[PDB]
Amino acid sequence: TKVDEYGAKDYRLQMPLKDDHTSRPLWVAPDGHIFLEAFSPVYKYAQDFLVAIAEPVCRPTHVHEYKLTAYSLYAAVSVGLQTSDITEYLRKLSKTGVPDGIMQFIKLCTVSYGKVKLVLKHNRYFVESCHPDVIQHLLQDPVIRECRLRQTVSFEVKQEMIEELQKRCIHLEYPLLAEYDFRNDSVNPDINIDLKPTAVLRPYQEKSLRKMFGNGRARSGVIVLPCGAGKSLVGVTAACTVRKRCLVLGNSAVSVEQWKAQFKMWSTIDDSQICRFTSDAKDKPIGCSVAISTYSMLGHTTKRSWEAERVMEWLKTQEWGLMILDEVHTIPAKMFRRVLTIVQAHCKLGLTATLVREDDKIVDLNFLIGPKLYEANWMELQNNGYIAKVQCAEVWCPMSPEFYREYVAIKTKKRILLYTMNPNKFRACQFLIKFHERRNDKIIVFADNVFALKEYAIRLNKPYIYGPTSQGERMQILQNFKHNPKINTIFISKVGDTSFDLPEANVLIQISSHGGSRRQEAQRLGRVLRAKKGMVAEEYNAFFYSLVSQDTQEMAYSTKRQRFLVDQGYSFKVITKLAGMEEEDLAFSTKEEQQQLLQKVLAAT
Amino acid sequence: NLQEFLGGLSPGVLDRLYGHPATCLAVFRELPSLAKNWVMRMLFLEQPLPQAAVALWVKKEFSKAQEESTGLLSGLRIWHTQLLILNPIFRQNLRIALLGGVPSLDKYAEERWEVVLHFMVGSPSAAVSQDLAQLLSQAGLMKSTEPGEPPCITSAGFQFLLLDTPAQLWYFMLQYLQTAQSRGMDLVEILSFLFQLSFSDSLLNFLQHLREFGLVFQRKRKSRRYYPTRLAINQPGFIVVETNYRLYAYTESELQIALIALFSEMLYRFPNMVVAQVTRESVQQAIASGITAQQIIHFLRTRAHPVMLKQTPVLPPTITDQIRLWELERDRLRFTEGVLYNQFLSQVDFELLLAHARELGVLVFENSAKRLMVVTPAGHSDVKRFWKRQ
Amino acid sequence: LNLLVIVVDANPIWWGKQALKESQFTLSKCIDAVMVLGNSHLFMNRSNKLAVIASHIQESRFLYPGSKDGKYELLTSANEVIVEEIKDLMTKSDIKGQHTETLLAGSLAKALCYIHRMNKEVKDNQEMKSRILVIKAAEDSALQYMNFMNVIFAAQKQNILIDACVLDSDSGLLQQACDITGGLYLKVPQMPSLLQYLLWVFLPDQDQRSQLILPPPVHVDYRAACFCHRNLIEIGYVCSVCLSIFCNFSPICTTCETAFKIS
Amino acid sequence: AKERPIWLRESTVQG
Ligand SMILES: [Zn+2]
Repeated sequence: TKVDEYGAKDYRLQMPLKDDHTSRPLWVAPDGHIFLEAFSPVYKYAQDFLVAIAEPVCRPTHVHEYKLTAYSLYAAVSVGLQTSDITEYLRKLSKTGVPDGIMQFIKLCTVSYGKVKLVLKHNRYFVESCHPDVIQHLLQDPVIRECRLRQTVSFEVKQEMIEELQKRCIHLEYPLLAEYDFRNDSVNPDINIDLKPTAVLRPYQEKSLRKMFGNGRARSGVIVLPCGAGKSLVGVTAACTVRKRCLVLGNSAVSVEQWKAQFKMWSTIDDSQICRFTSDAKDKPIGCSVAISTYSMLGHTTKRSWEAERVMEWLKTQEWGLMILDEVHTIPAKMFRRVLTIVQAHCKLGLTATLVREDDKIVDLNFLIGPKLYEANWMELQNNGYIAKVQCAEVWCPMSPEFYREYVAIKTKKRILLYTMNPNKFRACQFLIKFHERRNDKIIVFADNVFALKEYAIRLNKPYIYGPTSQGERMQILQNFKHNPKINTIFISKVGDTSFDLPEANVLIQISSHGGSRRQEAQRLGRVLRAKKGMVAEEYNAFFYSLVSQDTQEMAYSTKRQRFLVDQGYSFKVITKLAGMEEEDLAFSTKEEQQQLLQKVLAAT
Repeated sequence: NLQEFLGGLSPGVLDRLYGHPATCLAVFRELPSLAKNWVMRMLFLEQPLPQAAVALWVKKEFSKAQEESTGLLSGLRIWHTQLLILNPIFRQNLRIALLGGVPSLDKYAEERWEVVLHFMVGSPSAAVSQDLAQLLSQAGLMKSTEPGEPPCITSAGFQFLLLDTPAQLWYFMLQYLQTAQSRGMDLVEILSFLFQLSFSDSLLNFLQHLREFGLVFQRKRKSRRYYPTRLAINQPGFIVVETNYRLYAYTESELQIALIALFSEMLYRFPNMVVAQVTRESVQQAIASGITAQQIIHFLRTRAHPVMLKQTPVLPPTITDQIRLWELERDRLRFTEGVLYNQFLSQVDFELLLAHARELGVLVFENSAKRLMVVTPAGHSDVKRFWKRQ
Repeated sequence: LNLLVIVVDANPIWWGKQALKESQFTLSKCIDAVMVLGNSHLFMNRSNKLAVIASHIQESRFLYPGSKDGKYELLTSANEVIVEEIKDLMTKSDIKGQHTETLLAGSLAKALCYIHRMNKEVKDNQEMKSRILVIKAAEDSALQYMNFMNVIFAAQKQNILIDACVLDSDSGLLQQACDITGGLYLKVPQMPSLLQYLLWVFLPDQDQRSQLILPPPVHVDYRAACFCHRNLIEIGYVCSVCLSIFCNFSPICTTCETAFKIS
Repeated sequence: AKERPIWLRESTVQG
């Protein structure tokens, strides 16, 4: 609240300093921001405690940055950490005390939890509460009455208005409890699903699963893990532990196929007990319990086929012990979020690897599913070797004179097609691909503009893939990339970042970017995180190049796009010039070729 | 350096400056490697010796040391060829110099220099001294232009501020001597005191200025005896740099926070720590003020916390490269005053004018294909006179 | 930095023989020259340090652990301490006719362990290149060969240069000593002009000694002799216990008493 | 073998 002569806020008169400040490695700002030291001997204990009570926002190598909020404190209480149980240790760890503001915030957030519980039974959602005064003073506004369908006091609530009531309670200061007591539940018989000994659970996966199952009752929340970290394995383990009917929701055909494959591989459950509620192919969804389907199908708004209508009615009628949702970052979308209310589930677990978006709808996930239970430390995984170390780099390509002339001259938005296609970046990508091809490194080129992708691919006679590409040709190209030594590069379009199971690649070049999309950036980066059989963290075997054009909007987009990666800790090294480019022969070495490319770009319209 | 300062002097001032008490020893210590040996050798000789002996008195290997030492001491004029006997006065003084004839102080020096730097920066609270203010203003690192308003800081001021304490103080004292000559204070008398430290009205004023700078402290209501501080004769870091352009500095003295804010955006200030961000805005603001990326990088490196010393390099390559690129972008467009030519009837005349401009140094850039060139306005008069002369 | 140690052989018998002879050179002038050399050594640099040892038939004693004439305080303290201690040592001394040969091996041993102590105490940041400027002034004793050889080998292992400055006599043992450790060997024939020799040949440190012209080393006669005669022998018959150079093949070497088996 | 490229091993900025 107090501002120094500079931008930073003043806290000299706010909180004191502990005498043993050197011993205490923890800081506590009044706003809730906490700065932990990664060099302290008690760093591991401090990391565990701060991860338990707060969500990371920036975890560089030296000083980690966390911030705590109501959702994080509710998650702490869910895993069973009381207000004293957290605040006493926070004061002990803190080297400068705990401000009264944070003290009162923690007290209020902890006490305002568990008073209101939401439990669904016999397809009816009852808002139970041991304390009656909570309901007595919660029925002040008329929205609750119009919502409600027309000790331990409970009342039934309308299915459709659950989301509205929950978001209302979040700001009403009475969060709802979504804990599932699968251990004590006789209404829905347990499913015959077990985890085979073959599956191996990594320490971070076990920690995330523990945070989810803080107690005997499963907690509904979101667990963010890298795509290569085995989030599918974590979800399968969660379903197996729940031992009740599980509905997994993918985002595409590839996602549902991969989910079924993961289920069969890691769970002893028989093949016949798993169904694919997919329009392309179905396996009698009503027949078995464990189901894998898609947001599009479940939330489909237009006319429903007869068989799909029967399946949807069966799904609505039945109650699901677990609702797994992969790629939760798309949930807050209208149709996708409608699925949450369409289907009934005790706990809706969420898994993803890039929980970031521009529109401020990510905060809605906290109530749509639950608080962010776990968020894996990418740097720690890199050190442990679970994830391949990546030498993140941004190659700056000077824009050609003429191309810059038209780009600046035109105030329209042909620049997206223009700066994405310039001779300098073309030569840079050609030289980089040549260098990695002679180094036997697998290349996955990326480009949002299909026009630019096709031009580059024809000029380099490479197998570009894109949306309306035939499925058979797509599979053939992927198989050739994985097996045929003569080919070691594939030019994938935006379809690549959506969902796929691609072979591990040693390099990932990105000539063009869709925009300031942290989601796309992280999604494409996750492709090369696949750990090799015997690599090492310090070898930096994996490389990521994000080619950008100097003095163009692409620079702003790249800077706005690398925010999530830098927050994780990756250091994007800038490369102004590439050694050997002048000696190496590359296309567009004369003014004329650039001229024809510019003419084609202009005629593109 | 002191070697430069002493080399930039005349023989008449040099021999006088070679005072008996200390100068012959202070200048001796300057002798890097070998000239010490030769000075000791021919300290006891009253007969000059041929130059060929000195030439051949060093082996073939490492002769460049011999030539450089001989040139340096010829510039110092310790001896004369006399045809290489040393100066009689220097010989006598050196023979007389060779068998012939605190914890609170360092803190005081630190505090005084810190308050001086606080005044140098726009600190509302600082020590007030009109003589110090005018001395800094005339030192070339500060300009007021309005006595009523406090003086501001010039471009050189920020560069001086970001320098390390040793070099900062040394340059400040160099400027002090240069301005002492201008104001009329005898240079030799004040200079000899500095040499004597490492072992009149003008003397009293000079000692007062040194005490204001914090190098000395009488401690006895300005008595004749003085106890020089450590800085008179001539530390761990505290900043931690992340990979996201974030600085965590364990700073309690406001001077360090001000120095960091000069080129970073401050976010939080804890009792024993402060958080800042190195953004384009702050870095380009510093560059426009006059700093260059080298000073910022050196400052962060010297004030580097022990935690980041283990990693090599200490400062992350991404941070260093980003700072350098930010400074470069500002000077992408290089401005240079000049005068253009047009309508060259014949290329022979243009080539002759180009040769003349190259000889005189007037030319700045030339274009043979377009038959044109650019000349600075200073050389514009010369080239115009040449054209008039035809 | 450099730690110089001046081992002056101030033998009262020989120096008093000079005094009786009333020669131009005197122990007072020798001490003054050594003092000037030490003062110049410290004059070279602040980090440089020095020490002095005086040798006598009985024992060896250290001569070294304001500006009245406008003098440097540290060198003034050095002058006063050395002058007072040397005068005290020379003035007070017992008489023993049986023992009159000058003692040098013990003084060198003291110097070596002193250098080791200083090397231990000094900070590891700065490397110290110690040197021992031995200044002999009298003939050596035969009985000291073994101990002197021990100390010379210790100096070789510990990397200290023994710069010998014998005068009025050429000690084969001392020249052999400095040859092993690579120290310079200068035999000044002009005693009055001794100090010029120090400020050229000895004063420069090992760092600059290689890149400098200095008098060539003197040939060293690594002689061997049998324990019978003490005469030069080119072929020695040593055993596996005594390791003693002998005269001729014998049934058993006297110093061994071993039961040698013929063959 | 399998050594990193120069432009990633060392900064390519002109400074
Ligand atoms: Zn024997």
